[PDB]
Amino acid sequence: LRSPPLLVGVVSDILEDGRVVVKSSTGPKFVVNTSQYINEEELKPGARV
Amino acid sequence: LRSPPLLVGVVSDILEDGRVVVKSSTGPKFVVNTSQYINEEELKPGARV
Amino acid sequence: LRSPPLLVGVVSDILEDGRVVVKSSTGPKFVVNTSQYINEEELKPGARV
Amino acid sequence: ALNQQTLAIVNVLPTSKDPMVYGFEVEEKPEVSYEDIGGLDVQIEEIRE
Amino acid sequence: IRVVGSEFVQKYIGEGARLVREVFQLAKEKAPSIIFIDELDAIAARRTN
Amino acid sequence: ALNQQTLAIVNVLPTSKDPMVYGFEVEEKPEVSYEDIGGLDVQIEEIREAVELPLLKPELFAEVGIEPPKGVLLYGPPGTGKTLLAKAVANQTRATFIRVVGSEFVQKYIGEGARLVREVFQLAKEKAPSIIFIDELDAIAARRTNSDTSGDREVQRTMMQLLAELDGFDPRGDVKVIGATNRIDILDPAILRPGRFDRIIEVPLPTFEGRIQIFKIHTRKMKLAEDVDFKELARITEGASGADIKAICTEAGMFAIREERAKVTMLDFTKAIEKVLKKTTPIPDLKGVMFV
Amino acid sequence: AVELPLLKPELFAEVGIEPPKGVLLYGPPGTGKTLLAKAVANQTRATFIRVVGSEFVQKYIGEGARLVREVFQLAKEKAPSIIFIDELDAIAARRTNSDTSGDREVQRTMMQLLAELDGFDPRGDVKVIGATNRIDILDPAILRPG
Amino acid sequence: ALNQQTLAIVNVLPTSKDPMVYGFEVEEKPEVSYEDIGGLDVQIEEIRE
Amino acid sequence: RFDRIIEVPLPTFEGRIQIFKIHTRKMKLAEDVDFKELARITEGASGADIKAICTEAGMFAIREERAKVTMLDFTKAIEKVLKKTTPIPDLKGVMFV
Amino acid sequence: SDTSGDREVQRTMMQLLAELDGFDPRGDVKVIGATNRIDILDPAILRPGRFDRIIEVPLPTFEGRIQIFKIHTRKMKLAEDVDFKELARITEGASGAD
Ligand SMILES: Nc1ncnc2c1ncn2[C@@H]1O[C@H](COP(=O)(O)OP(=O)(O)OP(=O)(O)O)[C@@H](O)[C@H]1O
Ligand SMILES: Nc1ncnc2c1ncn2[C@@H]1O[C@H](COP(=O)(O)OP(=O)(O)OP(=O)(O)O)[C@@H](O)[C@H]1O
Ligand SMILES: [Mg+2]
Ligand SMILES: [Mg+2]
Ligand SMILES: [Mg+2]
Repeated sequence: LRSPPLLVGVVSDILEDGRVVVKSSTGPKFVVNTSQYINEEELKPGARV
Repeated sequence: LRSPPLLVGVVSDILEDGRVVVKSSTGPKFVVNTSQYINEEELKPGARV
Repeated sequence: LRSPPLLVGVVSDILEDGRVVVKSSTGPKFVVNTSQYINEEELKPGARV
Repeated sequence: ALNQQTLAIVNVLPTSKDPMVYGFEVEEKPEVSYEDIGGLDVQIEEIRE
Repeated sequence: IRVVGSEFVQKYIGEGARLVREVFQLAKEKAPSIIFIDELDAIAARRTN
Repeated sequence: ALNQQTLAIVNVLPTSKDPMVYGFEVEEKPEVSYEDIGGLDVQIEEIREAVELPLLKPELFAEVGIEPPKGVLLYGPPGTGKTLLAKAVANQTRATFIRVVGSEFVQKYIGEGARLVREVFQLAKEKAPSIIFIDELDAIAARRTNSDTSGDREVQRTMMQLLAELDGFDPRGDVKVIGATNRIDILDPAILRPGRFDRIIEVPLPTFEGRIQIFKIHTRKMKLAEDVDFKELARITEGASGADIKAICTEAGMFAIREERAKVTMLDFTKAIEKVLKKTTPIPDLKGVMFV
Repeated sequence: AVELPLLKPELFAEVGIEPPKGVLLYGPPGTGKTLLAKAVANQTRATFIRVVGSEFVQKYIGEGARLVREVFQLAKEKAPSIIFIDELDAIAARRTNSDTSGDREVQRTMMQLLAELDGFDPRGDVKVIGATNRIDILDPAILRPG
Repeated sequence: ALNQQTLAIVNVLPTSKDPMVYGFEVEEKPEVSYEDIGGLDVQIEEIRE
Repeated sequence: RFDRIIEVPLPTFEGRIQIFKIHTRKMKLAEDVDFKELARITEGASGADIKAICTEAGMFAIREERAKVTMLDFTKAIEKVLKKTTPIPDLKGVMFV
Repeated sequence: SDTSGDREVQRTMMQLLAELDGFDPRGDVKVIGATNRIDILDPAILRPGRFDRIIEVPLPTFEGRIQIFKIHTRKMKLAEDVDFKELARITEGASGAD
């Protein structure tokens, strides 16, 4: 899954439910979880993903 | 109701090959083909098709 | 092959790596092959294809 | 509302959802009244005519 | 519908005329309607000779 | 949260911490009060009564009978300090100061964007007392065409969203809306609508008494030897703004370094004014030959 | 004005004054506003940021802002540093009225620029050195020193 | 150049684009050319220099 | 930004004469075209004036069904071009010569 | 300069001067230009090299009016007491549309 092709976005917002609001460069935002070893503590808005 | 939708565009250019170019309201240009009851005699200045 | 649907492109330039740079009307730019029916006499920057 | 499959008007929704005014300032049924006018007493009566 | 007199005229004109046409049209769609026209001094002046 | 493949509403609710605007307050109060600002002095009263008071109490204003302002605009020649005054509001409210630019509201695509305008006012309402300062506006106070097509539509949508909102959360103080504009002749109604505003405060270029106070506060941080007549300098620098009066301080001090003085002197202010004044309008010459 | 507080903040501190926030250069064209700017760049030695004041304003609204916001943020990190913006007459030109989606974009990008310079937002030690072709074609914010 | 569907770098294309109708016309030949070298002779000497 | 600033004004006395040679050469022989005489009549005219005169000399040629340009064609064509372009005024001063 | 209806109307004139001849050849044009008055025309259009023959179109002469008349009469059905000569005398100082 970490294999290409991958779409670049940035974190918009952090929400109270384990998920981060992600605004992709294409357009639309998505509410999706991080990974296990990627945390919301590590992530920050403006953090490129 | 089950009969299809029809994408509106405006005739971009007249080509002398039996094709006609139509700029689609989607954004792109596509080169399209006439029927046996729409002829060049049904094309005028400001042709919405 | 030649039959509809057809897509508007414009030759942005010719590359010597044996590809041609074409700007699609759609968006994506792509480097693409030519055949024996196409001449490089035909090809110039800005040639509709 | 159009059916996304093949596009056809399948539900007529209420007009403009919901109507919008412009030409600012716009005051439909102004909060100022004719008992809000005093001292300009006989002028109330003339504009009513 | 309130039109101010500071929305009237420019030093080459058309936008001043356009918003007058607009509220008249809109008044026509929305009748009963009262078009307030303050303040005649920037679109009404005596004819300099 | 919507199912992008079932088309049923999954979850609800603005949770809104909300990062996209979070960094925009609180500012932990600026270092600039009314004490750190010179005399105006009557227009000082005007801001405190227009802004701070209804904010703690739409109740006392209601009891009275009166209506608090719809919005407050600060207006004047640049360097009086309009955002400087706003820092002062920020220091005496003891609160929230939402920092965002009106340049970021007009954007090139859609419900970035629109949502952002509504976000700035939701944010004010929960963090309250507040106090939204946005910031020197001319661009939410543009003119429409219907339409020159990329610019206008955006500016027209965000203008309606702006004015409607401020009207409707202030019949009465709850969120004070503050702002500024630098030039108000260059614009076509939006904020120059009197149904949307009603308190325009003229921020004047400083009174004869005002100049002295400004000079004073500036030397406070600096070091001096007592010989400096602050009152005299103010006489010369009539027709200037408050910021110029700082530049003259700073420039007097740069001269002091060139003389090898680590305090500032009356000699240094006379020289600093002389630089500024001279560049306007001529000062030396002539004695003749024939005028003797 | 610039090399003295970069290399040595001290003198200004001893007196109790503040350095410059910028320097305005004007004059007649050909007087060496840009030659002197390539000169000073060898001598600052502090990260010379070169942007051109005519690369600003697009068909996009807000995109101009994006660009000013990004140079000032980069300058804070690099500070002391020089932001030399070649044209104050393309993002800082003088108005008459809003007209509409061209002229108006000029004051939109200019509004972004004020703001960052030191309107509310800390500078570090930047030091925007401007330059313009004509003497007057400047906004009153920029004409006023400060 | 990138891969068809996996997207991955396979080639390099020249650094700098796009020469269309911005400088590909390198015409310097007749009939507007040095047909007249008999000017207006002095100005011509200056360009040559 | 340039350095070599070139004013290119109306052709000099000698300058016009040179221009006529190049054009008259393309249009064959003419043993009666005095290039110098042409200049005297045309005193102070652009490079493109001289070329329109040349076009029209060819036209007067074929209206007389000639196969080459002679002096009379140039006279007719110079006469047409200069008349339109833009005629000599006739007030020199009554207080000056 | 500094207008917008009489500065930008010039920056599309300047593209034209300039594809007719210019660095841009020729072709087979031969541009037939037409204007009502030349009192609001730039001198660059007016000079030759492009617009080689500057052809004024006059007001039709006596014989001129007669020719015009009969073109118009030809489409009508007429009487044989119709004498053009007299009519062209009265209508001296007139264009063809009149
Ligand atoms: N009354 C004063 N007391 C102290 N400092 C002052 C005073 N007036 C001006 N200044 C100084 O001048 C600068 C303030 O003017 P500045 O040009 O930043 O702001 P503004 O009036 O909000 O203008 P703009 O219209 O450019 O946004 C600050 O450095 C401030 O310290
Ligand atoms: N004091 C100087 N002494 C020597 N030559 C100089 C000096 N200042 C400038 N020049 C010369 O003038 C040239 C052109 O001016 P320069 O490049 O300094 O532009 P500028 O004043 O910023 O102009 P523009 O208005 O065109 O943006 C330089 O390339 C250099 O040759
Ligand atoms: Mg300000
Ligand atoms: Mg320069
Ligand atoms: Mg040319």
